[PDB]
Amino acid sequence: KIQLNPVLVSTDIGKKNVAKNLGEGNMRLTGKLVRYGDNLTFSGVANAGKELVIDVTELGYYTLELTLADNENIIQTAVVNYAVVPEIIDEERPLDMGVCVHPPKDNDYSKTFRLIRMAGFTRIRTDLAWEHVEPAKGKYVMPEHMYQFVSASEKEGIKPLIVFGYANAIAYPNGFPTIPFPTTEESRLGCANALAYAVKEMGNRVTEWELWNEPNYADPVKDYLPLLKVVYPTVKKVNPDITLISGGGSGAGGGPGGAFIIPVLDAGGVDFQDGYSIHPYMAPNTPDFGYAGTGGPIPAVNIPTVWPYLKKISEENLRSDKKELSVWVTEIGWNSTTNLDIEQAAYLARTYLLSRRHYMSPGVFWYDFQNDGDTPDNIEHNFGLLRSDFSPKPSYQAAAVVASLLKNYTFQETLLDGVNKVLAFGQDGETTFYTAWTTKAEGTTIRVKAPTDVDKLRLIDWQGCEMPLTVDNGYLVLNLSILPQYLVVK
Repeated sequence: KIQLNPVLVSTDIGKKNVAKNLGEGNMRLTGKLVRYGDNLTFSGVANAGKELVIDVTELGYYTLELTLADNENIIQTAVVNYAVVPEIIDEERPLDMGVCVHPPKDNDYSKTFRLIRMAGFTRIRTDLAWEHVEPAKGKYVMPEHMYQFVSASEKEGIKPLIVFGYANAIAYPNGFPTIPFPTTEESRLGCANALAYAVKEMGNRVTEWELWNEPNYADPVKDYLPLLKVVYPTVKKVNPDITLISGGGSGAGGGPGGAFIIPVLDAGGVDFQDGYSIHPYMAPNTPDFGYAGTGGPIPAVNIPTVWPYLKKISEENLRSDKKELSVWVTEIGWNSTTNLDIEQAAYLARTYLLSRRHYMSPGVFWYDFQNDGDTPDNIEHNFGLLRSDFSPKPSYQAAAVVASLLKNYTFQETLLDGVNKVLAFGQDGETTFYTAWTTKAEGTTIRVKAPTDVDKLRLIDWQGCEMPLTVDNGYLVLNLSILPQYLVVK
């Protein structure tokens, strides 16, 4: 047998314990780590019973080719991926990077959250069923998976966000006459007190609570706002410090044109939330240009249009106490069924780079962390950063690298816009890095005038791999791809 390391991700360069030889006698286990793009290869050998360790001198997303053999008789082979990612300091992780996390299949929360940590995320989103919290009318319980999620988040320094909902027909069988959403006075009260119990129990271990996941069936004004008017005061009395989040990514296209919030504001409902959420899926299109929507306040549904548009709405339609409603991007993602793996990676990095550029949301949550299954032509089984066997996809590498560069730097300047992008980010007025990419699939070359001195610049690609600079008479010659590259200062 060939025993793979359960963790196929490792921070920094160095010795990587990828696998173990479980053979006998003269069976040698050879391993090759081959980097994406340029095929930088690292080799190692392990005899029967020994650990296979390979010296990795550069960062990258690697293909791991394993071969067990006696002399010239190939007994067993294996192929997986291995992500050698940059190490990120705890306090320097992006506070706006989140990821949607379903329960692990192997029930190993520490392993999954170690993998979430090395991707650079500081937030996670997961479900909580009303059904599971209130199994009978008026009687409450906190499910085991909730304690597992929250404690595992605290060990890795992650703020969990919890989406509460789905219909509890067992407790309140008369509560859902028209739709799977509480429309009776009794069931609204039951929902409010059920969430209020959950908020009390967790306290400030969970400061972000999202009311219902994608209530498209529920009308904003006639169905949702009545429920919200009971839930908001019931929950905030129990814990004033939380952010109660409405919408649940409901409305046309998941709400990027304001399909949930605008009806609620026009009906005088602004005070009954601390914020709302959107699910602005643009797949399979780029986050740069997105798609032409039917909801007509905005030219196209993309990050550069949607982010400033919803910022304006929140700025111009304040609460009674003049607090601004926060906008939470509780799901956004692309899948490997309708995009290439490398497109998914490129669009992940571009989402967070463009999100920070037009900074407005305190939490942009990638859907989702792990592939929900193995079926290639099922889109819902291919949104992951990891595969079902915990093997990292290229999007994992892109997340770790983009997290390590972004940190909590604020947007400085647009050097170039349109088909090609060159953007500057930084700290307290000084630029710390530049990012550059092209929307053109085939790639392009551009010449950017050296904004800092050449000896004060390092060029990093999407992967963490360092490249030399090409200087043509005071201009940096950049070979742009869909995958962003980065020019770091000092």
